[PDB]
Amino acid sequence: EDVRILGYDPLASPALLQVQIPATPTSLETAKRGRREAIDIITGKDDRVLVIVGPCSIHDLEAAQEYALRLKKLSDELKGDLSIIMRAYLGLINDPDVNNTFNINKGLQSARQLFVNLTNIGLPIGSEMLDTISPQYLADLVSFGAIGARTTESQLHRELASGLSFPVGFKNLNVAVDACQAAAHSHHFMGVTKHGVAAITTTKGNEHCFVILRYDAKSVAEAKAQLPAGSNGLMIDYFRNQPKVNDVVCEQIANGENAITGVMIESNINEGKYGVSITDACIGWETTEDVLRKLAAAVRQRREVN
Amino acid sequence: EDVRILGYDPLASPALLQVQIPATPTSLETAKRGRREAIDIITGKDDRVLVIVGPCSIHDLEAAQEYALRLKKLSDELKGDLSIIMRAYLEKPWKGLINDPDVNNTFNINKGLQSARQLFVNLTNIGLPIGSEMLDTISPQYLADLVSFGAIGARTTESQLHRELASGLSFPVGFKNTLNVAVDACQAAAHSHHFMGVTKHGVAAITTTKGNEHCFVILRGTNYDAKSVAEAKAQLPAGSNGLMIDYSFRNQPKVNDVVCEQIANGENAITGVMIESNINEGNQGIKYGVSITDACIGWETTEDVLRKLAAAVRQRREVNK
Repeated sequence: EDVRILGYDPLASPALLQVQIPATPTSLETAKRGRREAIDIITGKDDRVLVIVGPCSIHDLEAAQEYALRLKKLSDELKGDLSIIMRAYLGLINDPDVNNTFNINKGLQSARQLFVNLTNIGLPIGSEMLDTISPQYLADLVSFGAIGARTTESQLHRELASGLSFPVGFKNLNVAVDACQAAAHSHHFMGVTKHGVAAITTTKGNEHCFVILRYDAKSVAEAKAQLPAGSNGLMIDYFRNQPKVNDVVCEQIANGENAITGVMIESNINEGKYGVSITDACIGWETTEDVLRKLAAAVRQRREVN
Repeated sequence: EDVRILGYDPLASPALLQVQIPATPTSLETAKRGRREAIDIITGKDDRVLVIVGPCSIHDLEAAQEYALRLKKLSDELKGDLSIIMRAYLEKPWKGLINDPDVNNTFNINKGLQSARQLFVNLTNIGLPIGSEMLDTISPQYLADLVSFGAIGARTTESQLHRELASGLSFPVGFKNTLNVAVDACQAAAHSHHFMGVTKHGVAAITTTKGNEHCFVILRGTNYDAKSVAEAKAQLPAGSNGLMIDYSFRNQPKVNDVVCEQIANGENAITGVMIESNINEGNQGIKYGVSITDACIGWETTEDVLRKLAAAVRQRREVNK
């Protein structure tokens, strides 16, 4: 045993990291607001659209900060129509520098300082949950979670989602509806606690899971058919074909389509060195701005048909 | 904020369970040798077929002991041709023996862990190697000493956490399929990874793994016919291991005839097969020796499947001469 384990390195616990990099009272309030507002949208209490938007991944804290300032300025302008959460997708925990210098403790610390800095300016954040131990380190600052399409069918991720304190999306169709259904139940599994030791976790079940379609009226009505009683609304995942997607979705929204409650957009300062993604290609700020303005107007037109 | 965590209960650490339910010397030797024989077959040092066979899941220790006794006698007679490992699957994607060993809704995971480790010790103690589906990533810390073979289910092939787990496991791991996702998993598990994981004392740490050169692809579908198998060989990169065919219920014996006809005619790329088998055939809702999850063939059909496979392997040694 352990012939293929080189070794083990000490890891600060979540509790430890929360004392070292504590959240401000503004961060904490911003994360709680972003959850309430997402929950109101995806459960239909609220008629805005939730928009998850930002960089494919984060590699640079200042770049991230600047983006976060533009988006917060825009989010102020469009808040009658759109609830906005920044994708802060973390890559950074596993290797924060590079030259393959796998300094996970420095990675958790930066990841957490990043989340605290984002939410301190009143901008709620959303993340891909990949790992099942890392959310213990960051979850107090998150308002939204996505399970990637590689892991929608993974029992561990569905258990994880069940115990999360925020809405979680699952990417496609039957696997994603079976994921939401399984996340909604109580589960019992071996998990790591705040104090960094294994224990048996019992979860309550997450009634705020929803499907992410990764777009045309015919698809969406086929998607609505499959949806059990008790469903939340659909989210649409949108490099440069994202504005075309927007147009078709915007036209459903304006014409009365109430089952589309959210969208996701990969977007950075610049399109495709400062402010450009080192993973997937994203649209740049100015195309983001116009996608969003157009979404907002369509949400307005929608209050009108209703 | 913990609003959807009802709470936490205490969990015996792996180190503690290993002291309370120690492996015997025989147990430990049987696991070692199972790895060695698997390795030799999947890497083409040995011209036997690796056969992983047994129940879809185990819910009953005594029944599994009886099956194991029958398999192990059978394995003693066919061992010039087949190398046998018993499927001892304890986690199903009822979630199985660990999560709920009383199979009601009580979730006594500490009792599960103890029954699972007692199960594995009891099987390997008679000289019969075992193999299990690795779903949870903490549970292999409890049990890995006893294991000779590991499989990653088709739902978690593309999961990064499972490819990283596989990279650190001390035994060969199969990945389920189309093929690209299984090959990419094999390739990823071959590398060194760095992740947060749980140690033997039950604390989270940063694990660094070395990479696992003994990963291979399991074809599970029809995937098993000479044309599909040639299509799989042409996807396979330079350092590839051999292919394993999953027979999965009443059709298992027809799959076996087609695979056996390939083998006996000289197909050297089929090194293993996987067979869902129990004392008695079929399944039941939540009766002795009958599966409570997927339907299995019963012992009598299994003996005959494995006798026919053994003969195809003898016949293949003939062709390669």
